[PDB]
Amino acid sequence: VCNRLEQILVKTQWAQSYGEAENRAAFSRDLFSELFNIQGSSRALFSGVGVDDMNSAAFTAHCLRVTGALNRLISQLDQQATINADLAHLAGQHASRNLDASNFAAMGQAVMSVVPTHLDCFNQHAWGECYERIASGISG
Amino acid sequence: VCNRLEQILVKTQWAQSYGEAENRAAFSRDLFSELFNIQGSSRALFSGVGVDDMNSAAFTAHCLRVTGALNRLISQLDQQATINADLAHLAGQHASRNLDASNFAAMGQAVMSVVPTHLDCFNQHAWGECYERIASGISG
Amino acid sequence: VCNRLEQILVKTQWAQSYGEAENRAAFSRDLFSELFNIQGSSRALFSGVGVDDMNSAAFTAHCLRVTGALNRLISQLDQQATINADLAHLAGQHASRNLDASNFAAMGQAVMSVVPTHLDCFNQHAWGECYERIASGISG
Amino acid sequence: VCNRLEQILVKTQWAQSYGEAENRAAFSRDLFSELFNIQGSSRALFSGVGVDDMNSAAFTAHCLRVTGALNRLISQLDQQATINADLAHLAGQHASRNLDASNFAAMGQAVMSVVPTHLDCFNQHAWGECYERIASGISG
Amino acid sequence: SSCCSSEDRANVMHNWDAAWSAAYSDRRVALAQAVFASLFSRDAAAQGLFSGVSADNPDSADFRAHCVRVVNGLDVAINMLNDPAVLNEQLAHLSAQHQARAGVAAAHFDVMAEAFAEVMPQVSSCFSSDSWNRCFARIANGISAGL
Amino acid sequence: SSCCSSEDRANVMHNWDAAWSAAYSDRRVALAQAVFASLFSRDAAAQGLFSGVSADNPDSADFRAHCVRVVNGLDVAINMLNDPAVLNEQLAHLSAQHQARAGVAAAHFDVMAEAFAEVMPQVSSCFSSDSWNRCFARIANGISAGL
Amino acid sequence: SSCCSSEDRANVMHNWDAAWSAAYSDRRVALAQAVFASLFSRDAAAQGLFSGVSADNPDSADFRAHCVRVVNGLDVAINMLNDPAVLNEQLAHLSAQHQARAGVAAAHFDVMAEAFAEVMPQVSSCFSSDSWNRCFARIANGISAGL
Amino acid sequence: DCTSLNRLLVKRQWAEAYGEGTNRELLGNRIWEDLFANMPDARGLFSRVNGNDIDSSEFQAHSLRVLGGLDMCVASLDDVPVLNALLARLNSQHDSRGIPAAGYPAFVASAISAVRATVGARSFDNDAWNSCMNQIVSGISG
Amino acid sequence: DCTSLNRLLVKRQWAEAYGEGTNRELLGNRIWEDLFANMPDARGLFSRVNGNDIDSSEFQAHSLRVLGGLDMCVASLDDVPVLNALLARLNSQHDSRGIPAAGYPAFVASAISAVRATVGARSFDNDAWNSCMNQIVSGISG
Amino acid sequence: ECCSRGDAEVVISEWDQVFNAAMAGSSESAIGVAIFDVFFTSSGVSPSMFPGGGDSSSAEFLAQVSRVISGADIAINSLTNRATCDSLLSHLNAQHKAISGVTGAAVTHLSEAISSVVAQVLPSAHIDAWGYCMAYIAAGIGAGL
Amino acid sequence: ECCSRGDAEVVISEWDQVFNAAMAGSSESAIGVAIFDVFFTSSGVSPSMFPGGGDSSSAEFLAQVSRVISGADIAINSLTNRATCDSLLSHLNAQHKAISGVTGAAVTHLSEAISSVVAQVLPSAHIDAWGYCMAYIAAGIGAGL
Ligand code: HEM
Ligand code: HEM
Ligand code: HEM
Ligand code: HEM
Ligand code: HEM
Ligand code: HEM
Ligand code: HEM
Ligand code: HEM
Ligand code: HEM
Ligand code: HEM
Ligand code: HEM
Repeated sequence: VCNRLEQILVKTQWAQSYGEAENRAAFSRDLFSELFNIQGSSRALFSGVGVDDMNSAAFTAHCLRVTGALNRLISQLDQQATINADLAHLAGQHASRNLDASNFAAMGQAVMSVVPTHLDCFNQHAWGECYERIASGISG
Repeated sequence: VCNRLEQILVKTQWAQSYGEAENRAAFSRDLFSELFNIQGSSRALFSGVGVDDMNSAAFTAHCLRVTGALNRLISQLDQQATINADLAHLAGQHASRNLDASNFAAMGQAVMSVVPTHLDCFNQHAWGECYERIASGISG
Repeated sequence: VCNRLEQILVKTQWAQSYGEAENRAAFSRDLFSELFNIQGSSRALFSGVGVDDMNSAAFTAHCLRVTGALNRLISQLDQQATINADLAHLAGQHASRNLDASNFAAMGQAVMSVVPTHLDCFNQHAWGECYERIASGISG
Repeated sequence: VCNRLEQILVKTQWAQSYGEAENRAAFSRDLFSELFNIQGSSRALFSGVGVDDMNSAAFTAHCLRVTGALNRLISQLDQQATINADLAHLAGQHASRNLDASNFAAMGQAVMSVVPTHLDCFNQHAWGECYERIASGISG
Repeated sequence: SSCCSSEDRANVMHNWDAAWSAAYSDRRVALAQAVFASLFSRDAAAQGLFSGVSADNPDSADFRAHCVRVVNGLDVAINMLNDPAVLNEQLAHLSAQHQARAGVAAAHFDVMAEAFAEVMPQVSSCFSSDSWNRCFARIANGISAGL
Repeated sequence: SSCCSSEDRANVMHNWDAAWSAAYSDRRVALAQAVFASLFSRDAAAQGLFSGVSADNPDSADFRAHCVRVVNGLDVAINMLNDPAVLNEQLAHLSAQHQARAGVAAAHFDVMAEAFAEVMPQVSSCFSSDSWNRCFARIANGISAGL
Repeated sequence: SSCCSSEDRANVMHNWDAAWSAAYSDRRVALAQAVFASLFSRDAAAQGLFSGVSADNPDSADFRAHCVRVVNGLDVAINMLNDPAVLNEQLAHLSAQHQARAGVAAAHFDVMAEAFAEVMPQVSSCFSSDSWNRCFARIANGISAGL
Repeated sequence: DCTSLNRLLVKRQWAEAYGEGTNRELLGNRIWEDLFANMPDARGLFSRVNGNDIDSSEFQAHSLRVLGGLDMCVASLDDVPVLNALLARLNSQHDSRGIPAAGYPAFVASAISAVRATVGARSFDNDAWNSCMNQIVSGISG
Repeated sequence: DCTSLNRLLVKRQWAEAYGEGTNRELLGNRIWEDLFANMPDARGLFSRVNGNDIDSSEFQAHSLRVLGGLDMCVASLDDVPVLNALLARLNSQHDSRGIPAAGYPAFVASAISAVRATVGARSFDNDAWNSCMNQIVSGISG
Repeated sequence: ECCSRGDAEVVISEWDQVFNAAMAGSSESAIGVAIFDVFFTSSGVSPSMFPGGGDSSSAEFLAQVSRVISGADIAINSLTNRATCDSLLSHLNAQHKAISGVTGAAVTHLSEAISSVVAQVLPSAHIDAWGYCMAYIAAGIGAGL
Repeated sequence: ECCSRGDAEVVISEWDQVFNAAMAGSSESAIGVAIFDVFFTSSGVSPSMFPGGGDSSSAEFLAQVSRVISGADIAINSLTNRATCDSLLSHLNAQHKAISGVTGAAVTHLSEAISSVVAQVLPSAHIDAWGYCMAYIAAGIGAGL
């Protein structure tokens, strides 16, 4: 489950899918847009970050922080003790936000929804295991 | 789970992803190629259909039959009693092929791998539920 | 030999090969250039029409008169009594120019040389018979 | 008649006209198509090589053998004793095929028909003499 | 307060017609029924306003035709977004029809929005729910204006 | 047995109209006369079927108009190759007309093909006789079907 | 003696319509008045030919409408340069109308040219006065032919 | 009622439809073909200019003359003192020809149909075109 | 009067409008839709070829047959001995069908309108087309 | 050739304009059931030969209809690759040799029932190309039958 | 200039749309004979001056017609090259100085007979460009006559 081989695969495909500059901004907005279309109750959780207008800077800044947190978590996939400490940090931040396992289940299905549409090659099996790695560390 | 609304969504995205003419042939080959890369033991199950050369007509014909069976199963998603009869037919054909649930689990993860790479919009949540519909009917 | 059917064929292919405007001028110059390259003695016969410079207006005007005479002779191929009168006219003009049969043989081989290079379809059999029609009338 | 100078000229223009790969196949088919349009009786002589469908592999293979035989005969134009031996070989093969001089006359007029349409420069005088060289050696 | 922009309505119109086109079958009834199924589930009082169109039996042809008739009215207004001079007339037309129906308040169109906000992501492929909210308001405000 | 393909008929239609166009003069009579001159020369019995159109005098206007009338009938069917739903009607029309002419057998259309197979290479510029045979059969079989 | 070429008339027609278009206001009167103001200033006798259109008071609507009516007649002929088969009819029409006006000689159209030669450079943006002279002559000669 | 804003709208769309060069013959062809299709006894009024053949050069010079006069009037919609002086001259060139008074509304209908067919039907202001075209023909007829 | 120059002009513009392939059905659609719009009792004359539905394959084969005959005649305008022999055969294929004599000028008007609509109205020679089309139909009718 | 690349290309385009998974299942079955009505009439093959017995309300026959049409759909979409297409038809032929009562004439009837129905639901169809390609498809399925 | 490149370009296109060797000889002679009828009427030059005597059935006059029209055709197609065109007209002028009865006015008549006939056989003709270029052609052939 998300072994040394699969981490390389996932880190690679996340790179070209995430992109650079504003391609990260449209990517990040597509992720939460698909998150809401998969779970409508999730949209209210982001009332503090300008979810009224998903193109607003307030909400785009939140999306880039979440995808950027994903970006740094993907980077340290091959450093087990480093991502464990970072997942432990993120877990304490989400602990008071009244989230359940389906919220992280809707997020992953949004990740599986958006990421491959910017790719020619995608391995959902490796992405499923490696996401469960991150989600279980953040969910608790 | 794969309600009348989600069936429309899945039928739509399967159309532009599957394509026409030879785009179905490359699509079908990408599916089994990703099926083998996700589960190496699956490749031996297709020794009777020229899996030695995956570009051969013998193996391409098998891939188009499997994706074409998917194509006709997707078409009758909104006709519950029709796809039930067709899934029942396919189930009896695979019953003697010594397949387990992980074989259909590797197939779905290959479906989730290939399909979105030919799309701009993909909803893995609806595709997950609607595939489990088909797989459970074929697996038994 | 140059029957009603072949005359249509030759008139057609002469049209797109000859062209219009300056394409007739380059065509006409290519014809005499190939005439001289096929028979070097022929070049001296045109000392009165600026053959010193084959791009000069004096020599180009002579070439267009000769290809234009060909143009009008091709046009009346299907009017036997008309081209006979016109060939009879041209024959009297060349009678005093000290030309032999090889001069008209070199001209035809220049016609067979240039004309098809501006075509996708060429029937040298019909062109051979229909040229012998014109040459025999002009040579005498 | 087809001296050392003219052989170079003919070998050169045959090269760019004949072409490579499939351009030889369309060229070879155009030659026999024009051969039949010039002499309708010639088509029956090729009943053994799939002349029913001129795009068939059976007839295309025959056309490439005939144009390839032309290709090798053109190559040894400047080796008089070599092409004499090769023409002598080809002559014995055609001796029993009930061909007359007009069959080789229709072939040459098909050669003069097709070849220049793939050229910008063509010298029918040199091609006439150098073809008569080959035809007389094959006809006998 | 939110502006249905030129880019907004162009996105909604294409996505909407892609699912609601007449070239397809079985779609319109399944979507329009789910919209009203969500509507009554968010305000059970609203169902009583449809006793004339057999609301107590949704699978009745009398009610399914009401759902198609109502949602295809939205399709008419959606495809008018590229002609707001015509859209304003149509919205005033729908407004006066709803003003003459006892018990139809403006807060109902707030609940009708939630119904479409739930159904459309399940059925529409490239659904941008952010553009949908602003342009649905542009339309729903035109009808609800008055009641 | 041979299929007049989409590429086949597109090649024939362009080459045919290039020679048979109404914008030109003297062409149609010379071609159509040569077709029948070849036809009677391959089956001298066929000439007797045209006693009503003055077959014993080819240069008569009564016979030249027959040759134009017949070959322009082929022009009508050739330009229908891009509409075989219409071509089938036209071919059945020509078939019933020939069924009602005593002495017109199917083997005659085999000889008529040879007539066009001889005339067309002499008159058509870019004549692909291989495409002509398959699409002429597609047409001639439609008329000869029945007799 | 000078040929209004295809390039000439294409240049004049575009420049002329750019200033004389009906989409603009106040232009036509100011231009057409300046043309006649220059005309009478180069031949004071010419003014007497316009006593019927109130020539002694230029700002009168009776005279300003004459200037627009006359110059818009040139606009009609200018835009006919791409159809000289129609232009010849129009010029013969204007010629017979001027032949039936006592005191209109050919030398007047020479003076009318000078009037346009003065006004147009002041008002036209990309004015090529060389093309204007040749094509104005092409038109003015058609009207002046006869008188 | 031909308001001042109607005049700007009519002047612009007229210029766009009228156009330059041979485009004006396309607009004229639309008008006369529609007029003669509805009012066929009007074609006889143009027997002097070969009305039986509208594609003749004689009639086309007449058509462009007519469209030029209409263009002359449309351009002067915002200059009414000059507009009235123009229409008065146009009226003198039409009386004693026996033009049926019903031919003027028919011409208006065909001309509006041609401009509308040229510039596009959507948003087309029939209120502004009818009202300002009526102001033109009413000064010419009667 | 169908002069020899009219024949070259008619032959060229006919070929341009007639065209190749399915273009001929576009010209036929113009002719029949215009004929039946003016002379609606003529549609009954074609009840055998499904005249009520001109878009049917049965009627389209009839339309292209008619246009082929007209093409056959236009191509022979400069070969009058053959032209008369053609029209005589065409006349035999129309009498005893009860075709109203007024239907032939109506067909001429619709056919000229279609060619004119296809090749363009500007410069169109109605004098040459009417005179040479009349020479064709007058040999077919009566 | 019989069913050239041009023939194959246009048949695929028109067929997939009429048949795809984005359409409703009722629309898919309506075409397939109509194709079988044409086949039953032209071939005289017993509807009892099929599951559901030709009952267009039997979910078994509707599913049996889907498998037959999907087979032709796979073959049609592979017409641009005669190498792959001959392999697909060879699989169907060995599948139908094991079935009693399947003859090459009946296959030609059912293959022709596809062309006539496509031309009804799409009158702009290229019926000649539909004839040559479906004859090539039928010659494979009914080879030896 | 008189007959610019634009004038020359469109005159050539329209002329070669009406005159080329792909057309029948009867069509070619019908235009040339019609041109001579216009010339004979407008110039008053005796038809007996030409071989066949203006008899449009005399094969001599039909061939004589062909040489005159082909001369204008060579000149028209060289209008885009005033250098080459002036040389062609200079050859025709020296050819016509040797002929008695040829005047510059008659040449202008025959040159204008070409424009009027082209406009009859092609009503879309650019008659102004046809006027300027044919006047330039006539000024060469009839120079000094
Ligand atoms: C699965 C991987 C996830 C990652 C890497 C992640 C990361 C982050 C980050 C970096 C922030 C920014 C905190 C700050 O800068 O103050 C944040 C905030 C937040 N996240 Fe997540 N998160 C994840 C999952 C989720 C999910 C699934 C949900 C809800 C369904 C969620 C709900 C929130 C909320 C409500 C906030 C605060 C918004 C506010 O301030 O109003 N998180 N997250
Ligand atoms: C999940 C959806 C599936 C569909 C729609 C499907 C459909 C089909 C179809 C149509 C055939 C052709 C049978 C014939 O024409 O004779 C086939 C054959 C076969 N399938 Fe599947 N199948 C599915 C799942 C699977 C999976 C997951 C596996 C293995 C991991 C599998 C293994 C096979 C094998 C071994 C054959 C026979 C190959 C041979 O003949 O040698 N199937 N299937
Ligand atoms: C075979 C078709 C031929 C045609 C249609 C043709 C036609 C003509 C024409 C129209 C002229 C112009 C005479 C004039 O305008 O005064 C001319 C001149 C001439 N041609 Fe030909 N000719 C042909 C063959 C030949 C050949 C084969 C030769 C020589 C090998 C030749 C040698 C000449 C010469 C020497 C002149 C006069 C040049 C001078 O004035 O200095 N002709 N010909
Ligand atoms: C003029 C140069 C020619 C060359 C270089 C040439 C060369 C060849 C060659 C290489 C073959 C293949 C023999 C084999 O591989 O078994 C062949 C076969 C044949 N050639 Fe020619 N040939 C020529 C002229 C002709 C002509 C003019 C004709 C008929 C008009 C002709 C009729 C045949 C026939 C009938 C065959 C045998 C076809 C069969 O097997 O059914 N050849 N020739
Ligand atoms: C965008 C939102 C809406 C649109 C476009 C819309 C449009 C329509 C349309 C097209 C009809 C057709 C019935 C007819 O005219 O005969 C209708 C009727 C009706 N509408 Fe609406 N409507 C909307 C929202 C609502 C809401 C939120 C309510 C109440 C909660 C409502 C209550 C009704 C009722 C009671 C009827 C008549 C029922 C009957 O036919 O017996 N509408 N509306
Ligand atoms: C592609 C082949 C053919 C086509 C398109 C064709 C078409 C036509 C046409 C258009 C006519 C017009 C006469 C009319 O309808 O009034 C006609 C008449 C006729 N055809 Fe054919 N035909 C073909 C082959 C043949 C052949 C091979 C024969 C006999 C050997 C034949 C025998 C006749 C006869 C006898 C007539 C009537 C003669 C008469 O008018 O007195 N046709 N055909
Ligand atoms: C390109 C030059 C000219 C053009 C296009 C032109 C055109 C016109 C037009 C359109 C009218 C309209 C009046 C009507 O028909 O009711 C007119 C009238 C008239 N023109 Fe000209 N004109 C030109 C030059 C001249 C010149 C140079 C003179 C005299 C010096 C002149 C004298 C007149 C007179 C006296 C009238 C009638 C005045 C009246 O209406 O009472 N024109 N002309
Ligand atoms: C806005 C509407 C109209 C305008 C601007 C207009 C303008 C003109 C103009 C400028 C002329 C040229 C006079 C000349 O130079 O001889 C003319 C002529 C003529 N117009 Fe009008 N006209 C209009 C309406 C009509 C209508 C509706 C009719 C008939 C129903 C008509 C019938 C005529 C006639 C018979 C002529 C004279 C024909 C001839 O000269 O042979 N006009 N018109
Ligand atoms: C230039 C004018 C016309 C030409 C060239 C022409 C030519 C033709 C041709 C070639 C046919 C096919 C005959 C056959 O194969 O059965 C035909 C049929 C027919 N035409 Fe004409 N026609 C002309 C005018 C008209 C007009 C004006 C009418 C009626 C107002 C008319 C009525 C018919 C009818 C009733 C048929 C037979 C319909 C049937 O077969 O069921 N034709 N015509
Ligand atoms: C284009 C023509 C045809 C095609 C594409 C076709 C294809 C197929 C396919 C794909 C199946 C199902 C394979 C499976 O169960 O996995 C099938 C089954 C069947 N076919 Fe055909 N077939 C054709 C013609 C025919 C004809 C003409 C007949 C009878 C006269 C026939 C009789 C049957 C029967 C009885 C079955 C049931 C087999 C079963 O349920 O296991 N088929 N066919
Ligand atoms: C555009 C106007 C003209 C052109 C292009 C032209 C050109 C020609 C040409 C090319 C020839 C034959 C040269 C040859 O025999 O090789 C010729 C001959 C002749 N031309 Fe002209 N010409 C024109 C005007 C005229 C005029 C206006 C007349 C009399 C008034 C005239 C009288 C003759 C005569 C009598 C011949 C006979 C010479 C002979 O047969 O040898 N031509 N012309």
